[PDB]
Amino acid sequence: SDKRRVAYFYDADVGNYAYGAGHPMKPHRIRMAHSLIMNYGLYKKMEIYRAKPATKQEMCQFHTDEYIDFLSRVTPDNLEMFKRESVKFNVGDDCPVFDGLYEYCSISGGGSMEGAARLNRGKCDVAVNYAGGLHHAKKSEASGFCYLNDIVLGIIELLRYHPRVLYIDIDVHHGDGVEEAFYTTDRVMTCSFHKYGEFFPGTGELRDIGVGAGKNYAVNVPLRDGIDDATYRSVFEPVIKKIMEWYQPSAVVLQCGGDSLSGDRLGCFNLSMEGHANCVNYVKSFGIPMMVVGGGGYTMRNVARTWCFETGLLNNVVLDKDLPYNEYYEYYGPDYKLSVRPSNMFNVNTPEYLDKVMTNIFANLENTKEEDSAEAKDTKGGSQYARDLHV
Amino acid sequence: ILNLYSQDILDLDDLVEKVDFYLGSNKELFTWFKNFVGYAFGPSYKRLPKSDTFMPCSGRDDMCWEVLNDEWVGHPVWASEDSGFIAHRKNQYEETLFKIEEERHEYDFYIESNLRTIQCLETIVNKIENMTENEKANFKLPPGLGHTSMTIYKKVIRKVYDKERGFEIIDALHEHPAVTAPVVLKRLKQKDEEWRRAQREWNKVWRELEQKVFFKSLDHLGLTFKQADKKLLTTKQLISEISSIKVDQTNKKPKPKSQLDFDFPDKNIFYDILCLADTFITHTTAYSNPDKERLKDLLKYFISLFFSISFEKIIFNLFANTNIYIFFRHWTTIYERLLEIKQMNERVTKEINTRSTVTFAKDLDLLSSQLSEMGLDFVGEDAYKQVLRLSRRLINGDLEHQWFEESLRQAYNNKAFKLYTIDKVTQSLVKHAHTLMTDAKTAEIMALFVKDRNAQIIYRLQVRSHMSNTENMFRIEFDKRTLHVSIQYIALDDL
Amino acid sequence: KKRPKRLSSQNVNYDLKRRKIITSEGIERSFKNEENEDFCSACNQSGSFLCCDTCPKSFHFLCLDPPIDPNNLPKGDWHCNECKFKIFKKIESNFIKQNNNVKIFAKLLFNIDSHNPKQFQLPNYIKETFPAVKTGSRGQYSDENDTKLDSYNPDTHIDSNSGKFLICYKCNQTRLGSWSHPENSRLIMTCDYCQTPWHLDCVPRASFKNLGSKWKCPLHSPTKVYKNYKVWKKQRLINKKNQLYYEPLQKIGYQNNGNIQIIPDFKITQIDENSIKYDFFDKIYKSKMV
Amino acid sequence: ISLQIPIKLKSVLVDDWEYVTKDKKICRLPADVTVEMVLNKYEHEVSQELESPGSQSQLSEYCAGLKLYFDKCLGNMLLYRLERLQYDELLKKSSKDQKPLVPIRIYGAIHLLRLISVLPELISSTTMDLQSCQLLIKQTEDFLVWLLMHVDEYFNDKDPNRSDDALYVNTSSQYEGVALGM
Repeated sequence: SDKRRVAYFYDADVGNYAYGAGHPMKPHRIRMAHSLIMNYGLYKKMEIYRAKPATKQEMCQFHTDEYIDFLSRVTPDNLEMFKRESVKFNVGDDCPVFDGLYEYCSISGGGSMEGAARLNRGKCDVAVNYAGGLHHAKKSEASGFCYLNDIVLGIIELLRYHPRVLYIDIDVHHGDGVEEAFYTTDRVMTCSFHKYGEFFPGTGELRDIGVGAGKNYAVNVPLRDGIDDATYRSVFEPVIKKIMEWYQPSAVVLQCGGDSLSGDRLGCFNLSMEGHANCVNYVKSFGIPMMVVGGGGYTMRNVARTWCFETGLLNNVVLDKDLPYNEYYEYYGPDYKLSVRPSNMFNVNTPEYLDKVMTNIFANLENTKEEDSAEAKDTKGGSQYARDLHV
Repeated sequence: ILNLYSQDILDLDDLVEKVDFYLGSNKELFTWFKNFVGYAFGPSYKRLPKSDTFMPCSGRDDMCWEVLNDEWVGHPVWASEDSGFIAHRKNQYEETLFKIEEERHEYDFYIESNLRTIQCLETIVNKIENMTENEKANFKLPPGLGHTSMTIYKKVIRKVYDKERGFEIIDALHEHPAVTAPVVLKRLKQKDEEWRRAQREWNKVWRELEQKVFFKSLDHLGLTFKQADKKLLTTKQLISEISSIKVDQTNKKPKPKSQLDFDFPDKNIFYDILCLADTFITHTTAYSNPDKERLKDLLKYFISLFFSISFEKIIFNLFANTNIYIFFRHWTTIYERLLEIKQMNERVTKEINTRSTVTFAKDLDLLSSQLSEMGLDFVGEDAYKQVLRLSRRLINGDLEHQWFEESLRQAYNNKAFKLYTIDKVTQSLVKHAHTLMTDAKTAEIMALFVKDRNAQIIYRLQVRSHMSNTENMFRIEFDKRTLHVSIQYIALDDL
Repeated sequence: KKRPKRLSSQNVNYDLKRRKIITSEGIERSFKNEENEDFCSACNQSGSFLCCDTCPKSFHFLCLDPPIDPNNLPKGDWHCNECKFKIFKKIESNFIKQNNNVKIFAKLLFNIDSHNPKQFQLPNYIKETFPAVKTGSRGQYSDENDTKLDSYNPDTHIDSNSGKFLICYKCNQTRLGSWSHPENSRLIMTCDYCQTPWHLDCVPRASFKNLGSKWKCPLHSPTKVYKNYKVWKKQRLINKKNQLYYEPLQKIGYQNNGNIQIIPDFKITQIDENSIKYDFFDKIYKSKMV
Repeated sequence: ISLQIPIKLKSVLVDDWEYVTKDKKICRLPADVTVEMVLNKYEHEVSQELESPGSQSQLSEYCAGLKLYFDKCLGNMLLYRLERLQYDELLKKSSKDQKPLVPIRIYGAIHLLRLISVLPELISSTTMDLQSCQLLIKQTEDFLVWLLMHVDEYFNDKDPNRSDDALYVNTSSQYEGVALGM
């Protein structure tokens, strides 16, 4: 809607990491999203930024000392001797290790703290971090099939400028660690959309809205196996409208998870480009400070398509469906158009069930009313452009 | 539940919740309670009193426990009640698409890591070549080679070389540069050239495979539609549905109507549905020619009689038994299946005539091959007329089912899942309308329908006291205007 | 005409997998010529184990009385608890009189290192006293634990037990819907205890769970009702020689804190509905005065 | 042979088993009540409620024998697979300040009752005379009878979710993962 200054941080090292063979969750989607953004000519209203690797003693702001020290010491050649810390944090059993793991966590946490600092100094209204998005882990855990929770690393880094923080999770495999870390405090409100069925987090309920000062201030909605665009609009607009009319947040952290797209390895939702765009569009419509972060997406074509669409609209330009030639020209679909087609799969959700969720949510919410900190030390990294327009 | 409150154990709010969720259909009991009643901790995410935390001496000085949590945590196992994890439902198409996509990702990741390594190495090479050899001989460096990443070059060296050779190669590189640099550059660039020359056709075959598999994978309802219609197009299922609909308006929460669905907004459906029935009857082989003519004339007469059509070219009540009612229900089923196509025809037609292929894909032969080029495209003509010509051709047997389904899902963008089995549903309609003249009671029922259609306290007596007592009866109401039919199911209650 | 088997590209990696072409060369100009078991004998579990020779079993690194971290290996070869005495007048007679004040437990303390450490299992006369408690696969407390078209609903709305239709309690609508428009169909899950029908919209549920603890219909007594506080945990049921007993003689201000078997040590007392009605009206009256 | 475990205490053992395995809860390490205080309450209470013809001698002898039994047989049969790493860290903390490994004064009466219930499992597989067995069974039955009256004070029905006096600490995700791993 209104004109906004959108900042986007990307590290080239994020792309060249492979989690493993047969691995759905992977970092290669970030480099192709970056390439699509670079080749779509979005640089006219954008600035490029380089994500500095996370400093060790500031990385420990969320996690424990031994967990970070293990992550900086973990590698495939010594995982066999690392058995205790391998099984203690669910590392190598469900989430295998690889070369450059600590590098990935460092650059992801650096990008998240960079977005938080850009929010703090206020030069850019919106920060986009596709490089991070690791949003399932916990203080001493790699559960939820990831390794870090860099959103909660970036949320508290923006607490100093933003007292009230609002977080939204729209993809499946919701933010167990995100709502867990900010359970008992009203300062950060965690909203998450997920399905009751068993997922990588597994958690999420309708009665776990908070304890202590954070009571009634962490709303979770249990959804069903696939939502139509109209039903998702009817379940998203009133809830977020009531939240912004009651909570009065001063910041928004939006999880741009591609896991809820029409067809991926573990996703089970059926939203098209319109359905995924309205989540960001609605929370953009209030103009309060914003931080877009993305970690979801098991299929490259769908998550790259929706990330290019989000990058397009976020700058208030008309993003066309045609894809310019790039290194991934023969990648996205047969017709090579930027549109994720919603599958012909049934709408399990009920309007009566949605109305019941609305009524109990409204009745729930009616009762309520470190040597480098706050720093933006980085480099633009736009001197050389790797635009491959030649076959 | 009543006793637990009397034992001073159950709380007021808990008892109130149990009461308000026990009842709730009617509210006079709610106000009866509210006259004289005097009126979080989820399944997971529970408290840890003494978890291993509070270690403020490892660089975590402040802003680490203010709004943070280490006492209220949760695991996926606890919320799953110790049952493991369940995977998403899939089939062969989705897993093979995942496999091809993942291996394409693997190839592209290896190429991209290799080119990043080769570009870092070429800046290293020119920055060590531009000056003399005196400082080339002594170039001791820390790990990283001047970049921000420490393990990428080790990773690609391990990938291209052996396991134990990669570590010593990395060690040499680090300690003795400008010696093995030209040979390692030549080897890596030769590997990159061979990988790219393989990829220049490997991407082509990958794309050709995807162009056929992706549309089928995007279907999640039409793959099992055949078995669904095999196990759901039964008499008992239909009886179950109409009884379930009729018991939703009973007492203890009747009505003269049992169904307000099955609207008839347009009469253009009858024209081309009769054309489809005519051509399928013309292209049948298990029926006799006089029987074919009899079926044709009976269908034409029934369609011209029940509805307001005039047969240009190729309050009233109806009481129906199971067979006729099932015939009418199947007719409105196909009516709604075609109305789902007709209602959304405008914007899909607009997007398919305004669809433009991009210009850069016309250079490197990125066109789709052996998928739809025989004339299966819907451009240049009406989508509905083209799809019905497609259905007639499929009935003709000269066009296979796979291409029919592929064109159906491609043209309407997975919005024509109901037309995946139109030939089978019209075949079933034909052979079950064969049962109408096969016996004599259904013929008499049809004769009574013809008698009472053209210009009714005796209808119930005639429709009850003329058969065996134990059989199902249905009532269909037809309105003069708006063509809005309604079906009422009454049986074993008028005697 | 996909034709995938025709082209193989054997000169480079093949089928996601990598061949031995990368390891087939050894020319570099860089150096410029200068028994055990799957299960366990302690907890019947599978995992990391230590190799043994004197015995044919395997034990975990953290399942020993002097447990040792796996990263720090013990010096030499580790032996089990009874493996120390496996290679090696009775010693019991002198061991009894060797120490004082342990005489009745002298034989019990003698047998400490003669057998392996193991996880605790309840004896053969404790769990079976309650029929609701059954042994688990690995030692769990077993009490109640074990995307297509509209066709889910006929498979759930018909149990084929009596050829009838099950109707939900909150709303008297089965809502099977129609085949032409299946969006009005609602999934119904039945209870695993009393087979009470329930719509997925009346109770806040969004999926069917068939692994783990069975779903409880919310029309029963609470298991952990909370009222410093009190945590009621029932008194279970006893099937051992009808020990639970039935003694109805008072049914007045009984104050039996619940746990009633309604009719028309541990003691599951018998209650009648007339007493429940009477003391409900008594409590209602006493609430009316206060 | 088998001692008469009362049905209330059988329910207590089944509840503890549920808490350990299904609910994933372990007992308080720094328990307010251990075996030392329950035996102190025994000697403070049961001595004056009966005459003294000499029964105090073998009464205290059985108490001392039980106390000695609870040390070595704790790490042999007890410690459900969840509690192995808590035992490891307890002995590591005991060895940190050069204190002797004495685990009897750490665990509460739940493990004491569990050791009481596990007696017939290994009593039968040894040459152990019935003459002392009858007296031991009778006095242990007296022990369970005493515990019956004290069951509300000693095993009060509380959970580790809103207070710290529930004689239980709940498992953490890392501790749950590493306890059942090895």
